[PDB]
Amino acid sequence: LDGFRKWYYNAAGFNKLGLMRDDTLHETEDVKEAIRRLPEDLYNDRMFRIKRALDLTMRHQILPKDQWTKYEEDKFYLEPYLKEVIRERKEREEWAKK
Amino acid sequence: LDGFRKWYYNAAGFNKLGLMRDDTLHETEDVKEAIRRLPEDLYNDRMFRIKRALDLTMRHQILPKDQWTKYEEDKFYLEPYLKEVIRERKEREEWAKK
Amino acid sequence: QDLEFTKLPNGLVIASLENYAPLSRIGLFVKAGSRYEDSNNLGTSHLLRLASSLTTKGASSFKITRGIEAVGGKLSVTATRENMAYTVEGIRSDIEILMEFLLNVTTAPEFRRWEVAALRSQLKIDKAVAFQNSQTRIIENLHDVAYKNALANPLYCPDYRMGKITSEELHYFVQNHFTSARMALVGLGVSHSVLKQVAEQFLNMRGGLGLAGAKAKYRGGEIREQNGDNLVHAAIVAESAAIGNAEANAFSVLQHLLGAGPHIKNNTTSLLSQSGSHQPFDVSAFNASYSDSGLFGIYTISQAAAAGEVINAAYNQVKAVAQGNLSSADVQAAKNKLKAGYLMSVETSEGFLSEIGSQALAAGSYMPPSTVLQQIDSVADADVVKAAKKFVSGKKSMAASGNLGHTPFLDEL
Amino acid sequence: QDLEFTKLPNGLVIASLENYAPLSRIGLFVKAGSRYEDSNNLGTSHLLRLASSLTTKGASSFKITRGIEAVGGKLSVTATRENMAYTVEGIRSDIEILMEFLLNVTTAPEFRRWEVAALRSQLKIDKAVAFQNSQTRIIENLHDVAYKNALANPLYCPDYRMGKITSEELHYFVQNHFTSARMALVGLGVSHSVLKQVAEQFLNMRGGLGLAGAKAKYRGGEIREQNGDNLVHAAIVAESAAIGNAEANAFSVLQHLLGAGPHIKRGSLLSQSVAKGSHQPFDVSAFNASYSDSGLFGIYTISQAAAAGEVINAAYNQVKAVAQGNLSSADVQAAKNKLKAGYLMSVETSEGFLSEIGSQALAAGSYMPPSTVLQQIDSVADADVVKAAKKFVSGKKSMAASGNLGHTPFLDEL
Amino acid sequence: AARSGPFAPVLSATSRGVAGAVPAAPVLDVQAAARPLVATVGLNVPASVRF
Repeated sequence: LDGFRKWYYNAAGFNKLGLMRDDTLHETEDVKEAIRRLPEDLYNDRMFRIKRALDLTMRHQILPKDQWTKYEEDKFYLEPYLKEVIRERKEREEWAKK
Repeated sequence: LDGFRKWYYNAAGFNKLGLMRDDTLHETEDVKEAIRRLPEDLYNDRMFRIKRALDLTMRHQILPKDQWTKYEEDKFYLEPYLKEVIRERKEREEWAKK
Repeated sequence: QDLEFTKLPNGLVIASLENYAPLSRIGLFVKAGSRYEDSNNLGTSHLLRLASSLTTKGASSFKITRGIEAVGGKLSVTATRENMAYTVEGIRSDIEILMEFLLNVTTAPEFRRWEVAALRSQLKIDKAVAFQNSQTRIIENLHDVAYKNALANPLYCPDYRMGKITSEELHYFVQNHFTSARMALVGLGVSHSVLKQVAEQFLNMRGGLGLAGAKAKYRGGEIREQNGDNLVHAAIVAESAAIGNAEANAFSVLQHLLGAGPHIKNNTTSLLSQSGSHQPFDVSAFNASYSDSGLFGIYTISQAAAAGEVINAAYNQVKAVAQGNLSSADVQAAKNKLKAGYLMSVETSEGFLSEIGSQALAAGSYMPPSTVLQQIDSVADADVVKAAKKFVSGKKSMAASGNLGHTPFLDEL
Repeated sequence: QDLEFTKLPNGLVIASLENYAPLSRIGLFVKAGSRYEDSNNLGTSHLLRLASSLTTKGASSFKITRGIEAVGGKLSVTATRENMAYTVEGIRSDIEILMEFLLNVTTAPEFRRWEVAALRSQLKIDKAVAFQNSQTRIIENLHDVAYKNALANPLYCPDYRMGKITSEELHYFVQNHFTSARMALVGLGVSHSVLKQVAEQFLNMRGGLGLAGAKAKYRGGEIREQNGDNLVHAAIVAESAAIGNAEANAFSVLQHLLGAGPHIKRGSLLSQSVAKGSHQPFDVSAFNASYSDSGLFGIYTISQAAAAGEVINAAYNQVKAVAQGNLSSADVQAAKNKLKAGYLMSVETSEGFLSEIGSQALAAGSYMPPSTVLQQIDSVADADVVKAAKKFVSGKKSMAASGNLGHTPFLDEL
Repeated sequence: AARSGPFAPVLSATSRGVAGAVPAAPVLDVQAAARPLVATVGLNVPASVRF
């Protein structure tokens, strides 16, 4: 399962643009709240990575293979911050339900 | 000529609706400038006068005769200022031709 | 019955009174005022005071707000330069979760950075609302010119420090001043046992004595700020006794002799107020005593023009009291005014809870209202005179604001 | 052509020098600084300084601005706490209309209310630009804590007074301080005669002595501004000599002995006394500001907040050594050479020469040839310097501090 | 002048008149005296000044 997940990570292809996994999340309301709660350095790296991926998609290029994002290396930075947004979101929802 | 004037005055009617000559000057660029320069009191007064007129027109009604303006009472509040706006305006213009 | 005060072995004071009130109040008192900051973390206590509804380790923000409003209870934070007090009140059937919320807020905050970044604008708004009146600004200026290090720190955050207070400063302040030896948990309308039992779930984390605060040093100085207000709010104070010293009382009797604000909704209500008078002006005596130092002086509001001699007249009246020119009936009336003010201050429930709280942190003991009455009586005429001479001689500190073209200086005063 | 200083009967002090220069310069000097206001019209001189391009009785704002820029000339206003100076400069063939514009601005303003209402936002912008650096705020704070009434008034308008300064206050200030007995018209590159003709068509109508200002009173004190800057700025001064005494020359020799700016790029008894104990970056100098009734002399320090204390102490200790006679005659001779070279390089430029003549005019009504001064500075002698020092080390001090002041000492500790 | 040394532009101000930039240099719903300040704030109750 670990090797097949690495193969699927190579087949997804966002590592060839230098992106992380959390860069590829669709910005819903909860995702934008989690992005707003990021520290300044992580937010700046995320915006630069997104801008570089957009430039590479503009020129129809990819990064060199040494510059790709290694599956093992990818960091799920937004995840911790996101869970909270969802948790808080649900708590609020439940309160209203009841 | 006063007879003529006073007569025309009553004929114009701006008096009936409690409005001095100045109150009835179209707001061209220059007039607008002078209006701004107006000391606040005259401005606020001007406004009530105009607002009042509007209300009366709404009801297709005129003020009680007594309240009507008087050819003599009518003061030109903006005239002194307007001239300046025009003077300054012209000066800038001639200088343009220089 | 009466209050009960067990001192726990980690230093926490527990005080309880069960009077079977329908609404019961529970407060927690910490020696963590603005005097414990230095020049590197100014305004941290203001953000800590405004950060009482932030997601705590135990409870998320939503709950800490929706749960207090669900039972209709109230959570408030009152802060002096020495002490902070977090108070909750509500129906007896909901004070268990009210103590859960309050003790979570006191003991286990999280101080998330996005929450404090949202709170700094509220800090600016709260400071503007607080400085909408001239007294607050002139008392903050008076403390800033009167003291050097400790009590000179403002209750409200400075303008440059907004945007600069971090989560680490709040965490450091809480970890260095919210320890069990500086805390008293006081409950009116609750059983002592539960307070003891709610003192174990929390208030057990930090058992230290906290990072003690520097000794406050007097500096003197007069600051005048032209602000335009037709009224020259001027406060002239000097160093006075600490809370504990016997001299303290003497200074309280001295302000009630000189005038402590009007008692009617406005004349001949003060030696000061009496001292000629043909204009609209307010004159009172100011006294603020903290556990190491005190400020006593005069406070004047007047028309800018007369601002001078009115201040002089008020000053001259105190000099008369410094020369022994007083009557025993006046001192007896001052004592009656002071003791009636104390009894009406403790007649309300939140004032009673604050008093017990303060006494706890200050002396660890409860002083029955009765005891005080006889101690105030202890103050005698000469004692009052003495405190006066202290003010009349000690270096003065002057905070002035308004159109100060005719406001005198300290070397002229 | 030595300045033909001449005092017209009214009081105007006309002075001129036909240097046959390509670009001339004509200035007019009025004793109407910020010291002549009181608590009711604070900041009026700032709006008067910024209101030089307003509509006058004789030329509109458009005509003044487009006519000065049409010939490429320059109109500027420089203001101290005592004096205001309106200066125009341009080609000799256009200085007739330049004097028309300048004398209209000085003598016959209109001060229309919509123009000053538009100018108050520029007043706020100018104050923010001026207080962008720490030295300006700390000197304004130092004057405010040092004096009681006259010289304590700020050069820049207070925040509450913006939106409150009216046309009537400007008219009252002009009518009470812009009179002929307080004015000198100084022209480099012009004939003296023309100055006089323009001095009769203008500058002769307002001829009272005007409104006399109050005597400045010293108070002492210390005002501190905790604002979290990287560097602590601190000025500690005391009362000193006024304009018109030899003790002012002694105090000028004393600041050039203690240190009055680097002669070399990137780099003084003070500087030596600080640098022998502190390896942090610093900047210690001597401050002297003397006005016609009173003067301030002291030390100015910029340092890291942490060392701010002992550095200040070290600087103070150095002055105490000078108060104990611990000085050498070669050091005083070098200080005199530095002071006289600074004076000659200050008057070597045309606008500095015009300002100097102007100041001398208003101050003493006479022109003092650069040479004369040189021998008077020489008059100052070693003991004299020591004397001024003891005045500083004894007189009550006034302290303005700003920065992270957790380790900045107080006056009773200093 | 002579006195200016290196503090001239500080004791003097010069408007340009005619010949870093300014860095972009609220309203809240609106006596007695001398009772030491004790600011209070609450979760529900609005904050207040006890001057």
